[PDB]
Amino acid sequence: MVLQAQEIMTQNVVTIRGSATVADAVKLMKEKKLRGLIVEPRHEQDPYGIVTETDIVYKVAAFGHDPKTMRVYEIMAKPCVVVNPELGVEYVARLFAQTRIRRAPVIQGKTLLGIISVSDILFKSDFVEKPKRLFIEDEIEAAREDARAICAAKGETSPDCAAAWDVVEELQAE
Amino acid sequence: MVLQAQEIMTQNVVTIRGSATVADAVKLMKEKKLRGLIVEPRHEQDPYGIVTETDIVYKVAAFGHDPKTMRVYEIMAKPCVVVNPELGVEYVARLFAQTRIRRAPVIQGKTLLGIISVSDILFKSDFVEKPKRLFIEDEIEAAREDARAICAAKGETSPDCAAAWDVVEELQAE
Amino acid sequence: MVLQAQEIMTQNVVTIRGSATVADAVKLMKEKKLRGLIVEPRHEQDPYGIVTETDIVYKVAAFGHDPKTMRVYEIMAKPCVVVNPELGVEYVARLFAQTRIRRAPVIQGKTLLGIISVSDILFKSDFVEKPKRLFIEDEIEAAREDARAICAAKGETSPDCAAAWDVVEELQAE
Amino acid sequence: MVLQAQEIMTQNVVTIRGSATVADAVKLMKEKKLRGLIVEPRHEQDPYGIVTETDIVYKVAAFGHDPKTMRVYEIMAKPCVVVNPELGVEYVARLFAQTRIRRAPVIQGKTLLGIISVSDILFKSDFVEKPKRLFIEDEIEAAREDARAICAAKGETSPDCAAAWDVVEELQAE
Amino acid sequence: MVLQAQEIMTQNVVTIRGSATVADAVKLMKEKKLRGLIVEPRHEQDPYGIVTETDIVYKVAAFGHDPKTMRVYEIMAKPCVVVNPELGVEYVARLFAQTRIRRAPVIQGKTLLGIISVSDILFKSDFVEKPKRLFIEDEIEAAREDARAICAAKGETSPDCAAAWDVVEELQAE
Amino acid sequence: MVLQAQEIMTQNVVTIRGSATVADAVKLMKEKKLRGLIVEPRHEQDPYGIVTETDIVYKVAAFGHDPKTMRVYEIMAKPCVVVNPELGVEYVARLFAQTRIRRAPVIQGKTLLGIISVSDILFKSDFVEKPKRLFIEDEIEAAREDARAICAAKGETSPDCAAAWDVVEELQAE
Repeated sequence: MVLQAQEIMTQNVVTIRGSATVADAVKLMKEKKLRGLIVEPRHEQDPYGIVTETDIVYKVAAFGHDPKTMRVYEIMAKPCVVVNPELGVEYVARLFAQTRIRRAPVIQGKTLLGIISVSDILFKSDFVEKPKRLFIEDEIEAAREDARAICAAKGETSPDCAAAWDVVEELQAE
Repeated sequence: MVLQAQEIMTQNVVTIRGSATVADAVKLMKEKKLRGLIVEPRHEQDPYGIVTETDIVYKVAAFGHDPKTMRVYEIMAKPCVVVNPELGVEYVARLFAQTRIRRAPVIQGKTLLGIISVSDILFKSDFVEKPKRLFIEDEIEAAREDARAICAAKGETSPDCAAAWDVVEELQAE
Repeated sequence: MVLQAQEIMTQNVVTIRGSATVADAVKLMKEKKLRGLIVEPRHEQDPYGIVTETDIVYKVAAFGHDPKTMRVYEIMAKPCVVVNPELGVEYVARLFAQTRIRRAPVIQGKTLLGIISVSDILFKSDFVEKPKRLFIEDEIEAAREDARAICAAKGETSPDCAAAWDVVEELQAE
Repeated sequence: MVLQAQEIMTQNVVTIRGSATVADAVKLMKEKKLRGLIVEPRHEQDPYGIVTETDIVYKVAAFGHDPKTMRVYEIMAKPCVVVNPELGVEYVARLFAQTRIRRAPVIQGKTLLGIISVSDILFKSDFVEKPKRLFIEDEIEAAREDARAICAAKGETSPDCAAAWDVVEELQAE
Repeated sequence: MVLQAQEIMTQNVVTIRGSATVADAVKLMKEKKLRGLIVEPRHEQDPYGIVTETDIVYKVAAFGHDPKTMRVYEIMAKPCVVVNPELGVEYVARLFAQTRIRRAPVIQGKTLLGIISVSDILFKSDFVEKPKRLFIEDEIEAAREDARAICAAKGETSPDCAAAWDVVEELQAE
Repeated sequence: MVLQAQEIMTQNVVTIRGSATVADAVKLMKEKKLRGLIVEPRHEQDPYGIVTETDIVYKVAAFGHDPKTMRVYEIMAKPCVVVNPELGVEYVARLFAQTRIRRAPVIQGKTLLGIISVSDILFKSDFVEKPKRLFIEDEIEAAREDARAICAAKGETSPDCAAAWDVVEELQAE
C-alpha cells in the first residue's frame, strides 16, 4: 500500500479552449487563484494540453507580446507527460525531475481524473514520514538475488550462503 | 481515424530484471539485435522501466566502468514517459521531441501493450502521405471560433461575417 | 513610469537556517502555505539563498531520501539570481526566462526588500493592458538613429530624410 | 574579510548602443582587444546589457549572417545576471557556474561599477591560497548547531555534549 | 593495442544530397533499413553532414510538416562532430556522451572512412571483457608521478619512496 | 578559396600533464596570459585534451575546492571536439554553436597543428566582409536542382524552365 498518484492529485480542474486568448487565460487564472489550466480537447481523439503561469510569463510577458492577440494554443504544451493514477508518488516526483515539469495530468486511458503537482507532492505525500529510499532498496533486492544464486549453487548450509545474506543484513544496517 | 500509437507500436518486447548485470543486458541485446530492454517490474505496484543502448554507452562504456559488476537498475530510466495507446502518432512524435526521448512504452492503465520508437514513427507512420500540419490546423480552428462570434454579434448576412469566413478561406489556401 | 519590480514584489518573506532539516522546511511551508523560503544568511558578508518546493521534490522526494536527516543547505540555491528593485517587470520576466527561474529575491545593495515570482508577474503586472513589445520598440529606435544620420548626411529637406522617417512611420503602423 | 567582487572586477568598460551594427561591435572589440561590450542603456530606467565575442560567433558568424546589417540589440543579453559589489568571489564563481555565464556587470543599485569575468576570478582571486571549501564549512556549522541543541537538552557536562563537539572536531580534521 | 574507432566502424554508408526532400530521405531509409544518411558534400571544400531518423521525427513529424516540400538541408547537422580513425573506442563513447550524439562520421583528413554509432560500440567493442576504467587509471598514473618526485627528492631507499609506491599498490588493489 | 581553420588558428600552444595540480595550471595560465591549456597525451595512442579557465572556475573555484590537491585530469575535457585543418571558418563557428564550445584543437590525423577559438574567429575571420549566408546559399542550390529537373522534363525552351531559373534569380535578388 504505497501512496498513489490518485490519492494526492487535485480533482478540480479548470479548462480553456486553445483558441482563447492568453488574456482570457490570465483573466481566468487570477479570478480563480490558479497556476495551470487544462486545454480542453476539441474532440475525443485529441489529447489533453496544459498552459502554466510560467508558460505565460516566459513566452508572452518576457517579450512584451500582446496577450489579447495571442492564443492559448501558441503557448500550451500538447501533448503532455501524463501520470497514471496508480503510479507511486515517489515515482511521480522522479518523473517530474527527469522531465523538468512541475505538474502533469492524471489520466486513465484518455479520461482526465485530475492534476498532480509538486505542491501536491510536498503537502500531501508521505515522503517525510516514510522515505522510500529507492536506490538503497533496489541495491538490497539485488543482494537478495545474488544470495539466492549463491545459496542454490553452494547449498543453504554453506558459509558462502550465510555470507550472501549477511551482505543483505549489513546493507539493511546502514 | 488519425493513426494511433497502438497501430504502429512493436508488440514484441524483451525484458530483464533490475538486478541483472549490464553485461547480461549487453549479451541479451546483441543476441536478439535490440536497442532497448524493458526492465521487468518486481511486482504489480512497481512501474515499468527501460534501459537503452545509449544508456549503456553513455553511462558504462564512456567511463570504462565494468559491465559485469554494475546492475541494470543503476542505468535504467524508471519511471518513464509513457504513451497511451490512442495517442495520435503526430503527438507521440511531439512528445518525444519535447522530452528528448526516442522510445516509450505504450501502456493501458499499467499493462504494457508494446513499445513505440522513432523508427516505428519513421517507417510505419502516415506522416509523409498525410502531414497533419498541427499549428496551421489549430490557427484555422481559431479563425472559425472568431467567425462564429463575429457572425453571432453582427449577423450572418453582415459583410463582417462574410469576411471572417474569408479569413478561414485565405488561410485554407496557403 | 514603467512598472518596477518593487511595485509588484511580495514584501513578506519567511526564512530558515541552512542547518535546519528539509523536514523543518517542509513543515514550515505547509503550515504557512508557501512555495519558497529564504535561507537566512549566517552573517552580514554571507549572501541570501533560496529553497523551493521544486528543490525539495526534485532533490529529496524523487530519490526517496530522508528529509529528517538532510539539511536545507544541501538543496538550496546560494547565491541566487537577484533582481534590483527598479528593474522593469518586462525585464524581470525576461531574466526569469533566460535563467529558467521562477522567483528571485529583490535586493538593494545586500538588503532583502522582498521576493518577486512568476505569479507576481502574472497577477500584478500591466503586461496584459500595456504590452511593451520590446524587440519592436528596439527596432524602431534604430530606425530613428538611422534617420538622424541620413538627415544629417543628406539634409532635413532631402527625400532620403523624409523616407528614413517614413521607415519609422511604417514600422509604427504594424 | 573575504575577497569581494569589487576588489577584483575590471573598472574600465567600453560601451556601444543597441542600434549599432554587429560590424561596429566587431570593429570596436578588435581595435581594443576585447571580449565583451556593455550595451549602453538608452536612459535611466533602462537596464544594462552585454554582447560577447561568443554572442557574435554563435549568432552571426555561425549562420554566415551579415554583420553590417544586424544590430547589437538583436544579439545582446538584456537584462543580465548582475553581481552585487560585496558578493564574495567564491559565490560569484558559483553564480557563473549555476547560470553558465562567464562575465557579469557589477552593479550598485543601477549604477555600473565594472565587470567581473572568469579571468578576473582566475587571475586575481585568492582561491588557490585560501580555498573556502563551502559545503564542508556549511556541514561544520550544522554540526555546531546540533551540538548547541544537544548540550542545551542534556547539559554541557554530558558525554553527549562532549561527543557532539567531537563531531565538529572530527570533521575539522578531514 | 587498444581497440580503435576504425576497427569497429561501419564501412558502408548511404548518401543523399542536401536538396533532396525529407520524403526522399525517408523513402531511402525505409528501403535500406537505415537510421542515418550522410549528406553528400557538393564539392571538395564542403564538409560532410548527417541526417538521422530522430532529426526527421523531431523536426518534421512532430509538427506535421510536409516531408515532400522540406529539404534535407533544412534538418541535417553540418558540420558534425567527427571521430578520427585511431581514437580509442572508450574515448568515442565519451565523446558521444559529452556531446549527446549517437553517431559520427569517421574521417581521415576530410575523406570519409565510415560511420561509428552507439550500436557499433555496444556490439563490437571490448568494453565488457576489458573495462578500461579511465579515471582510476588516470588516478594511478598520478600516484606514479608523485612517487617519482618523492623518490627523487628523498631517495629510493627512503621509507617515503617505499610508501609512495605503496600508494600505487593500494589503488591497484581496489 | 573559402577561409580555412588552419589559416586563422593559433599555432603556439602551451601544455600540461594530466597529473599536474589545478594550481600548477592556474600558475601557468597567469604567467603566460592564457585561457586554455592542452593536456599532453601520455603516449601516441592517447587523445589530446583541454582544460579552460572556465573549467577551473566552474569546477574548482565555484565549490571552494583546493587547487593544490586536485589534478588537471579531474577537470579537463578528453577527448574533445576537434576541427580538421581545412574546415571553413563558417563551419567551425557553427560547430562551436552546436556543441557550446569556444575552442577546439586543430588536428591532422592525430597531430596537433594548433588551436582555434571564438576570438580567432572574431578577429581573423572574413565573416564581416564576406558573409557566406549558408542557409540562403543552400536554398538557392536547391532551386538550381529543381530547375535542372524541370528543364530536363519539359525542355529548355519551356516557360516552366524559364520560370524555374527565374526562381533562382528572384532568390538571388533578396
